[PDB]
Amino acid sequence: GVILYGPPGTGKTLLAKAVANQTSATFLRVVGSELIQKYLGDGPKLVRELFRVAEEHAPSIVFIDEIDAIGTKRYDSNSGGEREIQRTMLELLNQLDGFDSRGDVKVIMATNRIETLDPALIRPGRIDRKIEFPLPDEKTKKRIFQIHTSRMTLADDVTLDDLIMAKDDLSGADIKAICTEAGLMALRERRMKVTNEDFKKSKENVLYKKQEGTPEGL
Amino acid sequence: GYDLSASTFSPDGRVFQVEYAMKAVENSSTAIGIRCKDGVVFGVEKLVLSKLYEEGSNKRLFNVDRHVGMAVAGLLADARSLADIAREEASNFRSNFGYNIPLKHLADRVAMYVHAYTLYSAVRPFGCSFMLGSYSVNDGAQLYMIDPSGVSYGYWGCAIGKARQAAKTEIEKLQMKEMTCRDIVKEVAKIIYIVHDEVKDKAFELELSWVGELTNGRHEIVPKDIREEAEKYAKESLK
Amino acid sequence: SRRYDSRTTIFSPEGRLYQVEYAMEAIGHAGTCLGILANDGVLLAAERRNIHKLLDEVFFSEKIYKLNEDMACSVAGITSDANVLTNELRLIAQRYLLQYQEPIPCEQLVTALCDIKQAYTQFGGKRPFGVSLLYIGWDKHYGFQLYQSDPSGNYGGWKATCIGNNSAAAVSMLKQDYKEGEMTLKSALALAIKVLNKTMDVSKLSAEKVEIATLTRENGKTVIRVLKQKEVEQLIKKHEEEEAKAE
Amino acid sequence: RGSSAGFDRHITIFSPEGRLYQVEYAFKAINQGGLTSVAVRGKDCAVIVTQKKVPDKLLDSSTVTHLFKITENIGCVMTGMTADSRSQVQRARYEAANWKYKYGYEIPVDMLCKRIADISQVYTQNAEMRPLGCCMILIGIDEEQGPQVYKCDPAGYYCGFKATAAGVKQTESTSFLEKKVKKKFDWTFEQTVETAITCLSTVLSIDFKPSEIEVGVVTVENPKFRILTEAEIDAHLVAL
Amino acid sequence: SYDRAITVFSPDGHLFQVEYAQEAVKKGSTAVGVRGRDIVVLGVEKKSVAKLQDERTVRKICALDDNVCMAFAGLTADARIVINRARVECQSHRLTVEDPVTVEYITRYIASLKQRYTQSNGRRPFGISALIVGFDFDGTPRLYQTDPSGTYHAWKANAIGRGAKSVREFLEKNYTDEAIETDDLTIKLVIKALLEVVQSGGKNIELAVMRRDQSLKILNPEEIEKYVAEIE
Amino acid sequence: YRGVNTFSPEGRLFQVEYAIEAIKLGSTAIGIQTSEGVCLAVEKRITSPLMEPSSIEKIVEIDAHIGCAMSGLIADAKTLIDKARVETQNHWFTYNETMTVESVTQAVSNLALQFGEEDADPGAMSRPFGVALLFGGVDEKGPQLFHMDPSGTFVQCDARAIGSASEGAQSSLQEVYHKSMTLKEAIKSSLIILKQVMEEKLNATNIELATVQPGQNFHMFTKEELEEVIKDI
Amino acid sequence: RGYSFSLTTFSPSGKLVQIEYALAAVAGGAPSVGIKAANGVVLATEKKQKSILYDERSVHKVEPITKHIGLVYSGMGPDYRVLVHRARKLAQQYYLVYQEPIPTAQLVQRVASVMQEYTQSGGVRPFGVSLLICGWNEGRPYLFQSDPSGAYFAWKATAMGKNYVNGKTFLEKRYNEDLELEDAIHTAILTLKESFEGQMTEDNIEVGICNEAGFRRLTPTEVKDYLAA
Amino acid sequence: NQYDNDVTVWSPQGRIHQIEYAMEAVKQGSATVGLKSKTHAVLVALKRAQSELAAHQKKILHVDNHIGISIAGLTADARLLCNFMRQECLDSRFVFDRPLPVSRLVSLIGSKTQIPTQRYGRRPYGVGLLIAGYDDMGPHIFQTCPSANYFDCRAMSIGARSQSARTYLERHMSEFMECNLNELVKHGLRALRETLPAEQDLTTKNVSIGIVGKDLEFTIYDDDDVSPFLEGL
Ligand SMILES: Nc1ncnc2c1ncn2[C@@H]1O[C@H](COP(=O)(O)OP(=O)(O)OP(=O)(O)O)[C@@H](O)[C@H]1O
Ligand SMILES: [Mg+2]
Repeated sequence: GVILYGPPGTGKTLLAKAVANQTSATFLRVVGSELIQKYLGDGPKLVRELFRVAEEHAPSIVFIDEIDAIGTKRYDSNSGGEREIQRTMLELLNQLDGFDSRGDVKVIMATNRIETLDPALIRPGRIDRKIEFPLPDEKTKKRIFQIHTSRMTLADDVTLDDLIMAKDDLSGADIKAICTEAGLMALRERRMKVTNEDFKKSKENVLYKKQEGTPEGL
Repeated sequence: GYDLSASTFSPDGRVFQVEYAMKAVENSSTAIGIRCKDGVVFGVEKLVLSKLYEEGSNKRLFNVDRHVGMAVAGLLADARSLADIAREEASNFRSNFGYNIPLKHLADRVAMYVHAYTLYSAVRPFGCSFMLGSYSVNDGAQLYMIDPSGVSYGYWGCAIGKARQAAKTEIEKLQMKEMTCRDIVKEVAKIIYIVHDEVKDKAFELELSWVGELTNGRHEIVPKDIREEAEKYAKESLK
Repeated sequence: SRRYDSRTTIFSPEGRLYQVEYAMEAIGHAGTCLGILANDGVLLAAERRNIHKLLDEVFFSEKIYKLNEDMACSVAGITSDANVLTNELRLIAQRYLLQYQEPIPCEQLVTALCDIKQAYTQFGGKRPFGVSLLYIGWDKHYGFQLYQSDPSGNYGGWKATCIGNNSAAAVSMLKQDYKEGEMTLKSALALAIKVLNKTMDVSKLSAEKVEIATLTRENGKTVIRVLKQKEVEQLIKKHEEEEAKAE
Repeated sequence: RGSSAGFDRHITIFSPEGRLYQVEYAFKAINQGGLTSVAVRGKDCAVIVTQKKVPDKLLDSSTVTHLFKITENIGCVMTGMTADSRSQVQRARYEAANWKYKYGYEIPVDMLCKRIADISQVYTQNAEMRPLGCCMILIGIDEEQGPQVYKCDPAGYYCGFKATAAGVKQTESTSFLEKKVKKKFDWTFEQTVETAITCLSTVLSIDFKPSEIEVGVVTVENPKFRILTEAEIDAHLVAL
Repeated sequence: SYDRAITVFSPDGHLFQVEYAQEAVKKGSTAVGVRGRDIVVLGVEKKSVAKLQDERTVRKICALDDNVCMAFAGLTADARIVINRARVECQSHRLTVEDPVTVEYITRYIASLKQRYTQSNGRRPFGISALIVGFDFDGTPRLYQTDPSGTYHAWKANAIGRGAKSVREFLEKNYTDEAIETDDLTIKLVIKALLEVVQSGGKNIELAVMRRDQSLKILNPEEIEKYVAEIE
Repeated sequence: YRGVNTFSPEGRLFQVEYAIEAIKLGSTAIGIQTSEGVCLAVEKRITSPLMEPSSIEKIVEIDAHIGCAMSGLIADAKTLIDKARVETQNHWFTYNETMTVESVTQAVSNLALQFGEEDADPGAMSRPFGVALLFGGVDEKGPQLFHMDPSGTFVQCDARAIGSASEGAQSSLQEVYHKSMTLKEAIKSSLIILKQVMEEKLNATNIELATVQPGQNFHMFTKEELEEVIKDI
Repeated sequence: RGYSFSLTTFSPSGKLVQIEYALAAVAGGAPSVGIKAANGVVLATEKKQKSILYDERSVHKVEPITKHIGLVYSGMGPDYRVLVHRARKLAQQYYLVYQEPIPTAQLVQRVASVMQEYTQSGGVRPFGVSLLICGWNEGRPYLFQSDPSGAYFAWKATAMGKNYVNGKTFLEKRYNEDLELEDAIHTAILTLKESFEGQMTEDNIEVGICNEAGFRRLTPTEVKDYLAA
Repeated sequence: NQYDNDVTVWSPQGRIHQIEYAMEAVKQGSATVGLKSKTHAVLVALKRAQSELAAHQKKILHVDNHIGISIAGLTADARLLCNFMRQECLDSRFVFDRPLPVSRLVSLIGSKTQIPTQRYGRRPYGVGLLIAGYDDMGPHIFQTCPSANYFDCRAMSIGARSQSARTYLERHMSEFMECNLNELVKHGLRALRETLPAEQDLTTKNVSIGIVGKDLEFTIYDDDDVSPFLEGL
C-alpha cells in the first residue's frame, strides 16, 4: 500500500483520482468520517464489506481518504465512541495484512496529518511506500496557474509572474481558489475578459483567510 | 473517581478514603481493653509472621506517659507516629500546666491531630485505631478509643481489630464493673484466645498490660508470672 | 495536585502556547481600538460598548487611561485584568520618576509592562492576562509615539494599527489610506471617524458609541484631552457631508 | 439543571448552573450520624434538646454526647459527623475566649455564630480542603436582646431562629414548629421544654425514656447554660 | 510557590518540552551567520514592512556588549528576556574582571540559563535559538550557536530558524577560503544565501557587520540594495 | 499524573529508567585502566563540516589528577562538572590534600537523584540528569577508573564503554584487555574500537583522547600528537 | 500547602468559563434594585424567609460600610458577608491614611480589585455575588454595581437577581432624571413587586437610602408607611 | 490502575500500592544475611558486577564503632540513610559521650522513613537494610523495609532469592546462640550459598563479611581478607 501524506491542498486526492481514471481496475473511494457509524458494530461491518467486494472484482484499488479521522495515535485514556473507532481500526489493520492472503488488491491512503497515525497501520508490511507531498515552490506555481487560467479569456496585461513571485507559501487549492474568484468578479463586472488587477485583488482577498497571532510564535 | 482524596465527598455524603483506611484496621489482629474498678487491662494478639523473629518483636502496647497506655491495630508506622505525637502532647502538658495530663484531654488532643489528617488532599488518613487507658486517685479508671475518623468515645469494653465483632460479643459478658485488674487479666487472655483463629493464622504470643490501683497509677507491662498463669487458665478454658 | 492542574504555562506539540492563543482570541471580540500617529499629535479611537440608557456618566473617560502627565493608554479584553495592568503601569512610571526625576520614556514603559506580562506567561501556573494595549505619549527621544502590546508580551511601534474587533478590516483601510509623514492631527481624526464608521457596522457613529483621545504638546508641556460630544458630532456631520459631496 | 463541567463534583467550584456540589454533599453528610436535635425559644428561657443513642452497653454513656459549653453562658448542640463537630466546638471555644480577652466582655451568640460561619466560608472558597459535615445550634441570654437561638451549617449560613430542628428529620420538625409558632407564641414559659420534647417525640415517634435524650437550658433568671440532669429530665417526661 | 515539574523525561528518553521548544524555534524568520578572515556578518529576514510598523521598535539583531552581538529565531518575549540577562552578565563581568568579556563566556552563560530553565520546577523552556558573533581581545573571529536544550557549538557558517536546512546546505556547499578574502565577498555571500528563502530583498532583509574595533554595522536599505545589485 | 518520584510495578523509578534510555542517544566513549595509567577516548561526532571540531568540549579535567568523559546530553553534564570541581577544590582547601577519585565520584553521585516536586527549594532540580560520566585518574591508590549512571550508582571499572554503541564496544574491550596492558597499548586498543564503531572514518579531527599518569598531570592529546598515534593505529 | 495554579482558565473561545457560572449563580438569586434620585439613592431587595421560624431581624442584606455609604447584594449569602467585611476594612484603611471619608467610586474600585484577585489567584473560585453600592460623596449621589468578574458599572438605576431582565425593562420605563427621593423609593418598591410571588409584608423586603443626612437603613415601621401607598 | 499512582491514595482494600512497589525494589537486589549469637553479630553479603571488567558493588557500610548495616536496593537511598544514621550516632556521642543504643537508632530510622509515605508527592525509601549492632543489652540484628516497619530479628535474609537463605536460617536457629564466631560466620556463608544459582560458588570476589561484638569494633572483611573465612567451607 501507498500512504499519501502532506500539507493540506497539495495533490493527494487528485493523484489518486488520476491513477484511478487511468488504470484498468475497479477503484473504490471512502471517507474516514464515513466509517464512524452511529450503531455499534457497523463500522467494522462496513470495512469488512469494503474489502469483501474487492476480491469479487478482479484487480481492485481502495483509497481511504482522510483516514486521520479514523486512525489516530490510539491513546488509551479516552471515553465514548472512540473505542468503536479503535475497534474499526483493528478491523482494517487485520484486513490489510492479517491471517489470510489479501488476494489481488491495493490500498492507497491519504492523511493531511500523519504524525498522529497508529504505528501498526502504517508499518512496513501494511504500507510499504510512503509519499511526501510538498507545496509548489516557484515554478510548479506557474504550471498550476497556467493550468487553471487555461480556459478563460484574459486581458493582455496579466502579470502572472508578478502574482507568483511572492513567497506567500501558496497552496494548490489556493491557486484554484484564486482562479475561480478572479473569474467570478470578472463575471460580476460584465467584462468580457479578466484583468491583472482583478487577479491581484482576488489574491489579496483569498489570502485574507489566514488569520492567527502575528508576533506570537515569531 | 470520588474516592481518590479525602478532600472530596461522595455524592451521598461520605469521605471514602477514611472508610478505606478504617477497612485496613480490620486486617490487623485483635486487641482488647477492659475497664474495672481498680483500673484498665490491655491484651493484644501478636501474630508471628516467621519463626525467625525475636520474642517481643513489634510490641503493640506503648507508654505515652508514666500513667497512660496505648494499644494499636493497623499500619504500625502510623501507630508509632501517633505514639510519638501522644508522647509529645503529654510532655508539653506537663511542662506547661505543671501536672500529669488528664487522660480525656490527651484523647482529645490526639484525636484532633488524627482528624486534621482527614480533611486535605496533601496528606492521607492514618491507618490505625487505638485505645488509651490510665488511672488516678482523682479521675479514677478510664478507657478511651479514637478511630481514623478522629472520633473519641469512652468505653467500658472494646475490641479493635480483625475479630472485633467476636470479641465484642465476648467482652459483653464480664460485668467488668465489679472486679479488679487481677481477674480482668485472666478474662482478657481468655477472650484473646477465644477469638483467635487457628485455621488461618499460625501462632501468636500475647502482650498484656495494665494500669490500676496495683501500680500506684503507673502503666507497665504485666509481670511474667501473672501473664503465664493467665495464659494457662485461658488454655484450659479452651478445652 | 496534578489531577486538577491546568498547565497554563507549557508548550504544545508544535511549540505554541495555547493559553496565549486563546487570550488573543478573547481580544478579537472586545471594542475595536485604533492608533494614528500624526505629525503633531497621537490619537486613540475605541468604541464605547457600555451603550445603555440607564448607565451613568462618570470620570473623564471610560476606556482611555492616563499613566503619567505625558502618556495614556486604552484597553481591549477583560475589564478587570485591564484595571490590574493599568495600576502596575502607573506604579512603573512613578518608580522611574522617583529614581531619575525624568518622565519615563515610552518604550521604557511599554517594555516594563510587557516584561511583567511575559514573565506571567512563562512560569507560575496562572492564567495569562487577556488584555491587549494601545499607548500614546511623548518623550525627548522619539517624539509622539504609538505602541501596542499583546498577551504574549510582544509589542510594536505602529504608525497606525488596530487591536480588537474587526481588526483585519480596520488595518486594511489603514493601509489603504495612510500618508506616512503627511498627516495633520485634523486629517488623522477624520480618517479615524471614517474607519470607525466602517467598523462599527451597527448603526453609524452616534457620537456616543465612540471614544477619542488626543495627545499634543502645547506651551512646551503635554496636554491630554478626551473629545466632548459637540465636537465629535460636528466631526461626524463634516464626515457625512464630505462623503455626500463625494458621491 | 444537572450539567457537569470538569471537576465540578470533586472540588468546590461552580457547575454550569452556578451550583457548588461539594457543599451540597456536605449538607448531605449531616444526616450520616442518624440523629436529630431541636431547639425552642421561650419567653424567659431558651432550650436545646437532642437524641442520645447508646448503641450498646459497652460504651460509657456519660461520654457519648452532643451537648457542649462554649462559655459558661453559651451552650451548643452538635449534629452530624462527630470529629468535625469536635473540631468546630474547639474552634468556637477558642474564639469565645479570645473575644473576652480582646474586648473585655463575653461574646454575643450572634457574633460567635458569625465568626464560625466566616471560617466555614473560607473552607468553601478554597479548594485544597473540604467543608465540614456538621451543624451547630447555640443558645444563651443577651443583655438587652432576650434569649437567643442560632444555628450554622457547612456553607456558612447563620440564621437566627425562634424554634429550630437540625438533623435527619429537619423538615418534619420544622413544619411542626412552624405550626406551633403560628398557634399562640411558640411556647411562652419555661415549659417550652415540653414543646421541644413533644416535637422530637412526634417527629421520630419514639416515646422517650429518661435515659434517651439530653437537654440544655438558659434562663433569664439563671443565664448560665445548664445541662439538664436525668432526674429533672424524668420529671419533665412524666409531666406530659 | 508553583512547584510542578513542567519538563519531564519520557519513554525512549525525550525531553518533550525541549523538543517542542525547538519546534517553536522552527517558526521564526531565518537568521544566518558566516565567519571570514576579519569580518563577521549576521543576516536576518524581515517578515514584512507592512508600511505601518516602526522598524526601529522591531529590531532583531541586538548588541550585548560593545564587542559581542547576537541574533535569535523563535519566540520574541523569551528572546528579550535572554538578551537582558546576557547584558547584565556582560556588565558584571566587566566590573569584576576588569577585562572585556569574551564570546565563549557569554555563550556559555546563555546556554547555562537555558539548561537551568529546562531542569527547574514550574518553568517552560525557552523556544529561542541564538547566534553569537564577535571578536575576543586577541582579535580572533568567532561564531557560536545556542539551542533551547542548552547546547552550544562553534561554527564557520550556520543558519538558524525557518528553512535552516536549506541555508545550511547552501553554506556547506559554498563556504570556501575564496569567499572570505574580501569583506564585500562575505557580505554578498550572506546576502545571496538568505536570498534562497526571502522574496524581495533590499526591503526584505537586514544585515549586520562587525570589525576588529569597528562598532556594530547596520547596513542601510540603499546600501543593501546596492550590494545586491553589485551581486547582480 | 505519574509524578516524577514514582515506583513502577517492578520497583523502578520511571524517571530513572527513562534517563537511562537517554544515554543511548549519546556518542561512544571508552576508558581503560592500566598500571601505567588510565586513558579516555570519545567520539566527537561532527555532524557537518561547517562547525569547529575544537568547540566540542566533551572531555574536561576535574583536577590535575582526575579526568571526566561523558555521554548523553551536552547541557546536563555542565552542572555535574562544576560540582565535581568545587568539591575537589573544597577538599584541597580544608585538608590541604588531593581529593581522591572515589570520593569525587561519590559526591557527584549524591548530587544526582536529589530531584523532586514538593517542598524542596525555590528552584531545585526536577528531572534526573540524563548523562553517564567516566571519572579516571591517579590517586594515592594508583590508576582508577569509575563509571557513573543517572541512578546515582557508581562503580570502579577496569574497562568500560558508554554510549550509543556501548554494547559491542564492551565485547571488544572484554576480548582485548588484560591485567598487564601498557598505557600506549591501551590508547591503541581504544582508538581501534572507536574506529570500529564510528560511522565516519577515524581521523585526528573527529575524536579526543586524554590520559592521566602518576607523573604527568591530566593530559590532552594534541592534533599532531593525535596524528602520530593514529598513523600507526 | 495550597494549590498554586489558577482554577479559572481561558477556553478555546477565549471565555473564562468559571466567571460565567458565577454570573449564572448571581442571576439565580433573590431580586435587587437601586435607583439614583436627584436628592438621594435607594436600594431595596427581597428577604422572603423560608418559614415562620426565621427571625427577620437576625440578619440583614442591606448593610452600610461607613456613615455615608452602604451596599446590598444578590447571589450567595456567605460570599456577601465576606465582601461586606473586606469593604469595611478597606474603608477604615482609607480613613486611617487620609482622615477623610472614603469616596464611593474608590471603595467600589477597591472592592472590585479585591474581586479580580480571586478570578486569577491559585486554588480559589470566583465570588458568586454581585453588589450594588450607594453613597453620598461630594454632595452627589453614586450608584455602582460589581460582579464576579471584577468589573464595575455606574448605574442610573438597575435591578439584578432573578428576573432581572424584566426589572431592567421596568426601570427603563420609569426613570425620570428629575425624580425625588420619595417617588424613587416608591418606584423601587414597585419594581420588586413586579415579580414577588406573594404579599409584600413589612417583614419580607428591605430598603436603604443615602442623602446628605447619611446612608441609613429604613426601620420596618417606616417601610410599612412607605408601602402604604 | 488509579490506586497505584500516589502514596497518599488508599486503595479500596486498605493497601497503599506504592509502598508495595518499593518493597519490590528492595526484593530485586542482591542477597544479604544477618545473624546474632550471644557474643557476636555477623552480616554476610553477596556483591555482583554489571560486567566482567567492573567491580562488585560495595554493600556493607560503617555507621559507628558498634553498629553496621547491609543494604539491598537503590544505592542512593542507602547512602542517604547511612548519612542519617552516622549523624545520629555522632550527635549521641557529642551530647552524651556515650554510644547510641541500637534500638533507639532503629526507631529514629523508622520515624524518618515514615514521613515520606504520608505526604503527597514524596516516595518511599527504596532500600532494605540489615542493621547489626552491640549495645549494653548485647548483640542485636534488625531489618528495615521501605514501609517504615522495622523488625527485631535473630536472623534474616533480604534481597533476591533470599527465601532459601531464610529457610536454612530458620532451619538451624538453635545453634546460633552458642556458636563461636567462626561457626556463626560459616552458618551465614552457607545460607548465602544456598541462595547462589546452582553453578556458581562462593569466591573472594563476591563476598563481604561484617562483625561486631563485645570487645571488637565493627570490622569489614572483603577481597583476600575473606579467604580465611571461606577456606573451610
Ligand atoms: N499540481 C496540481 N495540479 C493540478 N491541480 C492541482 C495541483 N495541486 C493542487 N491542485 C488542485 O487542488 C484541488 C484540490 O484537490 P486535491 O485532490 O489536490 O486535494 P488534496 O491535496 O487531496 O487535499 P486534502 O489534503 O484536503 O485531502 C484539485 O482540484 C486540483 O485542482
Ligand atoms: Mg490533500
